[PDB]
Amino acid sequence: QGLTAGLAEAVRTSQPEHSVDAIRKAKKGLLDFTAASFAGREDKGIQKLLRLIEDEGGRPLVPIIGQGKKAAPLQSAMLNGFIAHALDFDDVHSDVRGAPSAVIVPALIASAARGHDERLLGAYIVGVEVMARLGESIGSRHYEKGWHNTGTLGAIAAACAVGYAEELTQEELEKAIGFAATQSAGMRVQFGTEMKPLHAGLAAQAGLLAVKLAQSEFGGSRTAFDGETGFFSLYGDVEKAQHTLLNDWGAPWRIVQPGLWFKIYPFCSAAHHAADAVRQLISEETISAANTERIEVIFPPGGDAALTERSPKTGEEGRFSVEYVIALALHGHGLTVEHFSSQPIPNGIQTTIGHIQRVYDNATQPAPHAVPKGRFTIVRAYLSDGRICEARVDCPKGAPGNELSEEDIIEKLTLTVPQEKARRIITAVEKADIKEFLAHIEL
Amino acid sequence: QGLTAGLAEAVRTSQPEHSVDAIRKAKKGLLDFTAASFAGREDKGIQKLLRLIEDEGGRPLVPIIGQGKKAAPLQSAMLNGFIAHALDFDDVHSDVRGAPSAVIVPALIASAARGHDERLLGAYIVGVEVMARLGESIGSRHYEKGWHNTGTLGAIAAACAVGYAEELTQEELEKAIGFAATQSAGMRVQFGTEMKPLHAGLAAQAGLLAVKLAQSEFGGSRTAFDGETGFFSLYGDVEKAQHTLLNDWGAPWRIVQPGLWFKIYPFCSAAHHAADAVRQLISEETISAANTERIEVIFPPGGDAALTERSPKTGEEGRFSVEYVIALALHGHGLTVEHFSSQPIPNGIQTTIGHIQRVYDNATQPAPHAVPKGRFTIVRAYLSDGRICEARVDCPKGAPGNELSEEDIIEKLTLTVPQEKARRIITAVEKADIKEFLAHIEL
Repeated sequence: QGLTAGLAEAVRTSQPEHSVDAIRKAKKGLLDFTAASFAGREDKGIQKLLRLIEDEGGRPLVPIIGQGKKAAPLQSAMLNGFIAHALDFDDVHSDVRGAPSAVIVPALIASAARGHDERLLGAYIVGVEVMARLGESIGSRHYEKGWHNTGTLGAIAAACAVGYAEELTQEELEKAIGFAATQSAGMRVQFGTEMKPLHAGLAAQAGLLAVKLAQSEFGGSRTAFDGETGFFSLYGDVEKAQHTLLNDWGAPWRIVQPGLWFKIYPFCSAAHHAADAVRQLISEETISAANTERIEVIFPPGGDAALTERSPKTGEEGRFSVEYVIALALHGHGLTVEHFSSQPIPNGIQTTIGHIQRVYDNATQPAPHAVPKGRFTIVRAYLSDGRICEARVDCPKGAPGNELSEEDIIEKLTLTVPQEKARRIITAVEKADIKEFLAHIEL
Repeated sequence: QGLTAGLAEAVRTSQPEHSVDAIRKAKKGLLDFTAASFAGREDKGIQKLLRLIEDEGGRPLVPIIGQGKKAAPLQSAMLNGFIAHALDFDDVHSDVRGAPSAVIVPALIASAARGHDERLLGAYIVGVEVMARLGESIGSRHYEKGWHNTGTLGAIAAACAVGYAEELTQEELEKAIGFAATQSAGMRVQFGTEMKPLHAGLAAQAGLLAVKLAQSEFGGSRTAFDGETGFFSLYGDVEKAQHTLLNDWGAPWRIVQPGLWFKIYPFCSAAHHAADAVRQLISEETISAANTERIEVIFPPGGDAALTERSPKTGEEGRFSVEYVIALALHGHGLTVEHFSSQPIPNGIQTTIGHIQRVYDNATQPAPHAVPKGRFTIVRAYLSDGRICEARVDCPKGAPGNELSEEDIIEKLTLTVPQEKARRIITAVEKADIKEFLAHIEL
């Protein structure tokens, strides 16, 4: 049995419902995805895309999250993927190195709006399983050469999730895997632009199209993962994939271990340790931009690799700047969506940014529960008369092992909607009333 | 100036309408594209795709070629690309190593149906220019590794063609090139299945979407070709592209030199030399399956690399079998569409296929006008009493240097429609009346 047949069989025969922890995590994931999508409802990229699909037309079958209208299934996957990822507020996963729920859930919403809604939660677990294993199996050179995992691995994962939901046969799933793989694309050159979140929607759409082609009895390869010209030889490390892709499937489910991380801050996950730490310092020591001479932010080597902006000019660039995150808090502002938009960063905050330096500590031992593994951040403030104070975070709030409370979840949802609406959404998800959930997310 | 800006400026400032030869060739390409699309109008894959887009819905704005209906622009590009390529009867180009008009013309038909129809012919010339230069520039490893040029280079070529048609600015076109590159995909593992022709439509669709994103002021990289993680570093040979992509732009246009090849046979171009040669022997020497003991087919080394089926079982597999092509003619059958379908090959022809062998001649010098350069085929037939006869072809009928006559083009067009219908289409194209052309090709 080759890799294509092996993944199709693993997907097809999955029993995610037997895992209480995975079902619980999928319910929390739907809620975080919803809260992230709602929080971006005013993004001006959304209306650009709405005007595009309204010019094309389509049957109003699937809700466009937070936008108060419906569109065709394939269109909704593209729109809802963009909406969920537009703010960098959506979830992350250490194996995926991408935007798992922003790809998978839009595909499943389109599927569930047309039936099989009772299989949505299991399909979500299975979709996360696939995308985590693809991220592990493709090899580190994939991302390093310039491919964007969210796009290149998201289409296959979305196709597998929808393929589970709609109970595709072994043959149909093998073909859909190949229909997704033959569309897989996405370049990291698009980072810093709204094309980066659109990759999530284009992957969801390609994966849904892959399933619809298989259900149409469209012809296709059943072995697209296999051979010298198969997906892993072409895009990654086929020898790694042969050892990792299927090993120990669903035991444990990757949505639980290492687990999805649900963000409390709308910016790069790698800055969340510093954000927690500086808020701790501000609370316990009453430091501020006025009484702080400078800041040192201490990472293990490579811990800040994703934080590519040392001198951001806009809140959007500041999503990837530990300097901006810390200065914003020091100037008394909340670490909230309104401060990470394309608007320019004020001069007062840029001045403070100039007093924040990063340093690297290869001796300090990361905590056994650190997330991601090996990660920490120490924030050290220098005060008047030579005083210093320090705070350290190893497992940020929202990461596995320091998970969001129900109150955190509803607070993320009520950024946009009233408390009673958020309560009704959570109740629908808790009871796995997917039809009611779909009706709620439209506004 | 980087490669992205260089290509965008070359495309944007092109003046193809000043080349009488390129315009004449573009008109002939439209007619061959139409003839190939019409010849495939009964293909069952078309009905699978029609049901798919009918379930999605969309505004009926653009004709589905030969299908008597209209669909939304992005849907029409997907459908019309599949239709044009479904029979392997559509054109080829030595630089592209792919299906140039099956990608470019559907994108332009969707554009022209919504305006700027008066720029379609120049845009077609420009799109062929890009796809040819992409195929020359990407390097030979691209195809060898398993990528399908039609899909991976077609999206960018379609974006540039439509970007020319719709008069995008420098910045809009730089972004559209990147929007297409970040969607570029397509795997040769799909060869032998109807997913292979769908690559042409998905590439056309991706290039049209790229232009519509740019026109919507969607944000994106303006440098997707450039640098260590740019398109050529990621998928090919950036050092080669730096030397070849923009050299001698439009002088002469690639659509003329080396030029598009319009097929007289509905199967792989690499078997056309043998098809011409065996028809010469049947005509001049009256050889037949009955009076030939066996056949030797002589290629230069590598000349038959695309003809991967030595023992085909269906007419579809026989499109890539020099043995079937020769055996079919020897049995007195026309080298026509009806003999290259998925229906099984009769036992009598399979027996003749077993008496046809390929041999390789590294010494014979290909003719200077051979198409592709360096290619020939000799067919040698063995008759009773030790007699032999031989015929050699280097430049098959329909290739540049051995071009189709006016009667040939009419004949290909009337496979499916009356003489009057084909004449109305030819007159519309000769007058560059694209609106009238679009009206006539819907049926």
